[PDB]
Amino acid sequence: AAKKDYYAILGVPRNATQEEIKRAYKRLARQYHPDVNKSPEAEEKFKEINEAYAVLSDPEKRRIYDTYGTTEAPPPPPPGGYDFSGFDVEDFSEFFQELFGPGKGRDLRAELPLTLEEAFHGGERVVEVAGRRVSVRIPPGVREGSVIRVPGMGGQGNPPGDLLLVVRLLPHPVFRLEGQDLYATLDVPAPIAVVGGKVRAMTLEGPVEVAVPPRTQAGRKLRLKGKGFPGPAGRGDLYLEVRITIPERLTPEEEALWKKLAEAYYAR
Amino acid sequence: AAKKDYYAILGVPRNATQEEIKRAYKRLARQYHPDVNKSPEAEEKFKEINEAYAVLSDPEKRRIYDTYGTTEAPPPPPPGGYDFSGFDVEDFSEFFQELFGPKGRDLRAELPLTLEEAFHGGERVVEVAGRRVSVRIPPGVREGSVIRVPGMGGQGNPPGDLLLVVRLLPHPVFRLEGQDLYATLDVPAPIAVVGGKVRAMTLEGPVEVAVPPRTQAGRKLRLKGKGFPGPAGRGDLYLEVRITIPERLTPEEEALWKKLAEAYYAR
Amino acid sequence: MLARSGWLSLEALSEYGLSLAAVRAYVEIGFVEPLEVGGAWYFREEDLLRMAKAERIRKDLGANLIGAALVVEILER
Amino acid sequence: MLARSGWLSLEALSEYGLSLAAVRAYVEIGFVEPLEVGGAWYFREEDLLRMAKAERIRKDLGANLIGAALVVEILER
Amino acid sequence: VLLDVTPLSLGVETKGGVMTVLIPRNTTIPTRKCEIFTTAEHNQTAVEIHVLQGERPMAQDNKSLGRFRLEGIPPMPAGVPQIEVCFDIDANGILHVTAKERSTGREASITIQNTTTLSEEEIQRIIEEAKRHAEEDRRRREHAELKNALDSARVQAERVLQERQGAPEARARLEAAIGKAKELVERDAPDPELKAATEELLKAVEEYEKGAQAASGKGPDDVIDADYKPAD
Amino acid sequence: VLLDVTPLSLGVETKGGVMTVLIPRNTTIPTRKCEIFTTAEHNQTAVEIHVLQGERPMAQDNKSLGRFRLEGIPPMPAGVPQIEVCFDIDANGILHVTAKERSTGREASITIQNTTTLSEEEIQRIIEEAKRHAEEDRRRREHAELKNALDSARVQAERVLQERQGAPEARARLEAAIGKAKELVERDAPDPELKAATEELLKAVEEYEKGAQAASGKGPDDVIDADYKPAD
Repeated sequence: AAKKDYYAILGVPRNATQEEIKRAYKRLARQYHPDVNKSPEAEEKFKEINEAYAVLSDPEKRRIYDTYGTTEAPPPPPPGGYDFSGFDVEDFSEFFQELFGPGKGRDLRAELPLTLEEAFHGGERVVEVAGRRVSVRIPPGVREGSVIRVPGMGGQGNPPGDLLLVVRLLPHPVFRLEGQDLYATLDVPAPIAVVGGKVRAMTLEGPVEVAVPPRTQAGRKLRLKGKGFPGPAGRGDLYLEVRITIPERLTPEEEALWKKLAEAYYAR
Repeated sequence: AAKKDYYAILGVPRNATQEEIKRAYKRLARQYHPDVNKSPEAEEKFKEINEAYAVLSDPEKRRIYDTYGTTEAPPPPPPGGYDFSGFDVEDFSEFFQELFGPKGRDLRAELPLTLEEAFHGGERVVEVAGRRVSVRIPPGVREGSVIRVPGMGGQGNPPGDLLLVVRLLPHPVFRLEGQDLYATLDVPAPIAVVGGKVRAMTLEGPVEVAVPPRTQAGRKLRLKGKGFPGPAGRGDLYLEVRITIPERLTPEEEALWKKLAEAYYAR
Repeated sequence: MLARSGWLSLEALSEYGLSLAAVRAYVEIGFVEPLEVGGAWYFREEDLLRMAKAERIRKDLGANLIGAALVVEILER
Repeated sequence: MLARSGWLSLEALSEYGLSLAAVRAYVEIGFVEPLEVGGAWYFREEDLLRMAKAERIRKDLGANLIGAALVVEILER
Repeated sequence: VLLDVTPLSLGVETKGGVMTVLIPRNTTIPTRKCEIFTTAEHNQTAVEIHVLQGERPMAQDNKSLGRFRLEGIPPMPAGVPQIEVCFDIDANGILHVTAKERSTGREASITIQNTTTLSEEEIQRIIEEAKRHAEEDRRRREHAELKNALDSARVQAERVLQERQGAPEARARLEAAIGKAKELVERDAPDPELKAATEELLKAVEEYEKGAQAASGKGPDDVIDADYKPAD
Repeated sequence: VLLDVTPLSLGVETKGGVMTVLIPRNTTIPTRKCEIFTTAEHNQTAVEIHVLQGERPMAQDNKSLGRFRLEGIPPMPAGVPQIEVCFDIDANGILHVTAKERSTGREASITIQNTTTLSEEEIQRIIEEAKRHAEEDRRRREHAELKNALDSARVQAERVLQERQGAPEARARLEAAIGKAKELVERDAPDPELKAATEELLKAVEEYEKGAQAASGKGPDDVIDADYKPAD
């Protein structure tokens, strides 16, 4: 669309001459170089910054190019051709496609924000790359660092690039999953440590009624085999921890039948 | 004591020539440089490195200096003096002081203390690597306090100062994060009905603590007048409660608990 | 009734042992941004400490752009 | 009856576009350890991958101690 | 090689009677030197400039030949307005003091001639008297930079306070310490008190810069005091 | 100018039938090139060397001029003894094949004279037939390099098992994969089966190198399976 401010990208005013441009590029290229910044977002910023330096090089090309945006309308191309020597201008931004046009694709790396449910199911999905269209599927049972490589669906080029869609396992609000074990707090009143009762525990399988053994001390984990978290190497069980709480709503009958063991605790 | 194997420090064999020595020192000095490496241990090893190539440089000093220990006895200094041009030599390690002898640094180190020692402070015979030192830390100390004691740092003309930062060793049952203690108060259920007393353990010791009735799990309790004193005040300790079940029971307890376990079955 | 914070002029460089030509080389590559208006260059106290670190890593090797290993180093901390 | 693991001889240098003068210089300054025994040198794969990153930083600036800008960076990883 | 080398170190007085020498001794002539100087308070529209002759750090112990005022300074928050107080010593030796402003360009130039040049007797007098008093002058320096550190704590409780309204209890702490400063600038406190106050205010701004609200653990609704003393 | 350039890319056989060229095509006269290869198992003293001629990856379709033995490898874990194999096309052109053992000096070096230099017709035949097969040759190269990945997985599972002991169940999984390799290399399985097996073995070695013993959360003394199905 309209011109993204290359001056604001570099950090120089509108009227800044060639030397300020040089001393801004030589700092950004020294910071956003892909080798010195091993991050997905660094590559596009490096491309845009060297693209900014491409049209900011010499005073004649300064006048010819950097009048774009200043002019009342983008003027027609000047005669005699251009000079883009020493620059990889074959993957410039959409603005240069708009203005002039002439341009192996890159393995576009991005992140898929996936919760426990979406990661467990996977399935068909419309992935969101920056600007263009793409849609790939996630297999059920995805884990951290999965390499979702789809040939011919990533970066634009000849040949087109592939995808590196790393899954960011979203922290489920009440589900704290570390590795393949869910440290989900299971709050339950005290009397289950006398006989052993049922609790409507919510897991990835849904709401399930869970039994407990009597005289279970607080802080104990209980294995869930057959209903854990299946994955690529098997069914990763979920070890939820028990915790003893108090009935928040008490009756006068509760006080009357509780006085005896209150005295018992007073003694022991 | 005995000559440290500078061939082991640099990473070269015993019979390595000048080339391996140079390819080693241009590698480790690029890693252990004070400018590029900000670590307390870096400066001493950097001094060892520069001292190591002070004597491993030239074939003539290879014959003279680098045969130390290879002879049956430590040979006396050769006639004609020493040639140490281009290298800083005035702060070498104990071996060179024993052999020949020729601004104090702000030696930075650590003081590993638990919560108790850090709270009380007082005198302590601190331990630098090799030399003697004994300074005290005022009570109420925390992380990041710069204990700059004049004339007590690395040997120099004039002597340097010390940079002793406290390293809080976590107490096994006292978990302190910042100025709040996440010590869990394990307590039976009946306190959430009437409100009983528990002999809790805090930094002030074993203390009887009473709780208001009908307190749910996860509640924090501020300890005012019994917290953690320091420079900015007395940091109160926010212990979190935790409800547990009595492990040892009696048949009377079972008989009494039956009629309310029935109620739990109902509601 | 004027506070003495400001910046540091080209006078303290000799005290810090930093040649003016080196400051020129650092400035034209973007290692540090001065204040030109209206006379000479001017820098902050920690701005003069960055090439002070940089001119101590020149004591072995190599060329002028050691600030590249410094910009990362301050980004390393 | 042998497995192709070994090391990298002086023929694999040309595949990565490395000038052997730079290889000799970086061996002589000690960025990478060679295998002189018994004739020419022998290197590992990531040895030619560290140099690959290090020589992409030569496309702008500067001199031969980009390992300082790399040894830190790998130590930052 | 030319004669008439400067026999005095000339600068501008700052907070607490501390010189900021803009041209030291044994410097040649002509010489045009200056730097960036800032203001003290918010919306400070005028700045006093007092040129001084001498080498002793106290402005009171110095002799002042020029004390002028600079109005027309645009109202900007303290620290941002930069004043170029530029000393030009021409071939004749007139101290052209020009108070340039980076923002707008208001100026107030004063000319102080060479009639203030002191003879070798007085040059020796001031040199040997500053050297004679140096043992207590370094004590006064440790007093003065610590007093300006107290002023720095005041201005950090001033800049940040208007840039951020922190804890009201921390605000009361800042105001009480600022009142201490007011009662201890024309009634200056001893140096141990000065250090124990400057570091106290450093910790006060450390806790004032806490960021979020009162994160007393996990942010519970309310707490209660425990009956730690034995009972029952 | 000088002539009789080497018309063939001479090299050695490797595991699984993979070509490793030591002198490439178009090597000047005279020439001498070599590279180090390694061993496979513990306590090995035997070296079979099988020189081969050709360019395509397969081995059974390539031609061998010499199959000799160099022995005496120190009894040692695999990979350390570097067996020096020099192909020397001397100023005579005669392919000297030299195998040194670096440890003691074990040497077995036989000579493959220029009698193996082919005519132009057969050079054209091999070049054009290699190009004709090339479309299936890259397919079989994906096959063969994947088999070498499986072989490296086999040697990794052997080295790790003889170097570190893991949990008995993970060890059982690794041994089952070892048996799968034993029963599906002489009887090669299709590619997707081997890809699924190799990634499964990668997962198994990932969970095999976990470090300490089995810590199930906090590592409690005992746990139970919860009857997730509805009851009561």
